[PDB]
Amino acid sequence: RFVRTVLPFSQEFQRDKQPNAQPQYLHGSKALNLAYSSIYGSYRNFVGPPHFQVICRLLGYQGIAVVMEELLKVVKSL
Amino acid sequence: RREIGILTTNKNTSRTHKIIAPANLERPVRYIRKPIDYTILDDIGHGVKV
Repeated sequence: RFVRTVLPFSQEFQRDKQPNAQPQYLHGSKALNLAYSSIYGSYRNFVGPPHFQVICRLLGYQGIAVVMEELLKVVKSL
Repeated sequence: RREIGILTTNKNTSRTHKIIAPANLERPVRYIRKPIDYTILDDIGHGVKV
C-alpha cells in the first residue's frame, strides 16, 4: 500500500471543488449520498490493490499503454 | 492491443516435473576380487616394464 508523505514534503495544490447538484444526479437521496460517501471513506487514506483494480478497468489497454509511455517520459526527464 | 503490445516481451516461463529420472538407470555392478596389479599405469606417460 502507498500512503501520504509528511507535512513539509506534502506538495499541495488548490482544487476546484464542484458545486453540489441535486441528490438524484448522484446516489439518489441525501441519506444514500451520506451512506455511500461513508462507504468509500475507507479508500481515501491509501492507494492499493482496489484502486489499481479500478484504474485498470477504467483505463483499459490503451489508457495503461499511454500512462506507462508517459511515466517513462517523466523518468527520462528526471 | 497494438499500443500495449509495444511495451511487451515474451515471458520465458515453462513447466516441467519435480524429478526427472535418467533415460537409463545405473546398472548395479557385482564385486569381483582381483589382485594388486602394478602394471595398470605403464601405458600412462613414460612407463617402465618388469
